[PDB]
Amino acid sequence: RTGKTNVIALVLSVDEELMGFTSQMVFGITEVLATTQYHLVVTPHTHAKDSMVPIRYILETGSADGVIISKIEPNDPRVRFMTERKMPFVTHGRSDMGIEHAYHDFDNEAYAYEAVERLAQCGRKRIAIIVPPSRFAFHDHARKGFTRGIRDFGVSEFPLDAITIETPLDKIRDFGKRLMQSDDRPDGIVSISGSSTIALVAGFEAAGVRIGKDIDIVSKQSAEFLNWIQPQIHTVNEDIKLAGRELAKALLARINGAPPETLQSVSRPVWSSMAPK
Amino acid sequence: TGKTNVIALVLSVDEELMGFTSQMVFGITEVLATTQYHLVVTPHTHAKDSMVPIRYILETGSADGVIISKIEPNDPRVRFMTERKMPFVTHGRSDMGIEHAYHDFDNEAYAYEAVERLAQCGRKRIAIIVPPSRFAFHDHARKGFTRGIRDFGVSEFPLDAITIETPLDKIRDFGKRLMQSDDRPDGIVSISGSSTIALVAGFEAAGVRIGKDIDIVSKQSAEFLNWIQPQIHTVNEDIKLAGRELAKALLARINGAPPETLQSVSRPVWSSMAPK
Repeated sequence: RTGKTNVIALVLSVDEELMGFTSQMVFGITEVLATTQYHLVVTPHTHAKDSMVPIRYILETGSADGVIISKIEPNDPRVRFMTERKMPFVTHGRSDMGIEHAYHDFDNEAYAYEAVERLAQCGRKRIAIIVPPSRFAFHDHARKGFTRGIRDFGVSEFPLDAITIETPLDKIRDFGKRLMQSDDRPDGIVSISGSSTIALVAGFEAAGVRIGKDIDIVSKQSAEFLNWIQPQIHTVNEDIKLAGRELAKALLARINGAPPETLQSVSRPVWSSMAPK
Repeated sequence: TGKTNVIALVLSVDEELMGFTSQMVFGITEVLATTQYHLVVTPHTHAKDSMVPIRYILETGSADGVIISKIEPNDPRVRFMTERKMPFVTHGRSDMGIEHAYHDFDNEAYAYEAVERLAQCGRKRIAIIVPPSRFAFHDHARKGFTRGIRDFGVSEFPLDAITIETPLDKIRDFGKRLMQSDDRPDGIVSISGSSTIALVAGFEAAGVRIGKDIDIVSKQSAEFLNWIQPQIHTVNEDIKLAGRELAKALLARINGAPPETLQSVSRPVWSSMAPK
């Protein structure tokens, strides 16, 4: 098929986090598409090994006019493939491979940097971070921002490797409890996932630790939920709704031939108003 | 007409915070993955444009089958699509003499078993937070709760000020003022994981300790409530399974299977993270 399909393909890994609020992203897209003739098709894949499968399928069948992808690697084969094959696309996240494409992303570097600052201002001295799998680009951003922050704000890092934000929550909780039972424990935590934080706090409290007294937490969240039962968590909002709208706008313009360099945006960390000041 | 190989999932943008909607979506697509059908997600904003996507799909013939939710007992969409011979499945159940494919959660049994659990906890004055009265699962929950109050020898603490669709900040505000009264319930049945979160916030802001001064039973569409609040009595509604069942039924319906054979109701299961 080669004709105008009026289809936007949203490609999503089924492997998502608990508190991803994915549908808010979806509705951001469709809200924008509603003033157009485009339909949103949701196209899943299960894991890393079949990441390229839906991309190849879309281009083999020509079933979409544009593609939305996420979980971007710095050298992402999907970006490369769709660029070569002239398929309009937008990424939720950013690549680093010499390819100018439409994108929208959250500034995880600035978040991690400002997270350390916030913890330092709380008087905390030994800071740990829970990062994504190292293969995704926003791991590096977070890691980069965190590392700068440790140095710029005169504190030290409490080393941590046992878990990532994709570690199952039950095992995150188990880890968080054992951590606070040790004599060598951090007094500050930076989390790159609202889901992981939930599990961590659970493990912490199970160890007797009081959030905001014995340890402080800074966490991202893709919707406002962390402060309801845990008001002492320092929360940063990532606007997943806005992301969806921006992804749709950029892709529509790209389909209509706008230059990729003009279709790029990065949203900054904002402290949740329910977060302690 | 023609075969579109499209399934249209029609969703109200107006969803709850902890709906975990995408888990439902992935349930659908997991089933469709062994078929040639594509899933189109078709939103509408509110009640006033509920029929809009339904009419548009049938006007354009843009789908082979439709999935809808937020079912009323006398639902105009079910009526419309039945007459117009559009294959469809509901997430929820109608009550208008129309046999159609459906999958639903047994909200009546949940509310009933919720009251029982609270009574066994020694609680004597029980309040419930229900959805807007226009949706069918309101009536189910209301029915189960009412039977439960009578069968398990307790009384209802009246509540009308809020629903599960009331904004969370105002639920919190309400929950705080409630536990600050002198007339307060000692048990709560919630039909929404989202509302529970807000409620507990308001309760704790009033000094009340969950599990001592009051017990809560809540639905949740994913396992999340017990992580920071282990004392909430939690019932899992499997939204993932729901998605799979909706897709299976619709595929069979499209291929001409009788509606009466394409109906299922999932029962309440107590979350294993819930207190025993």
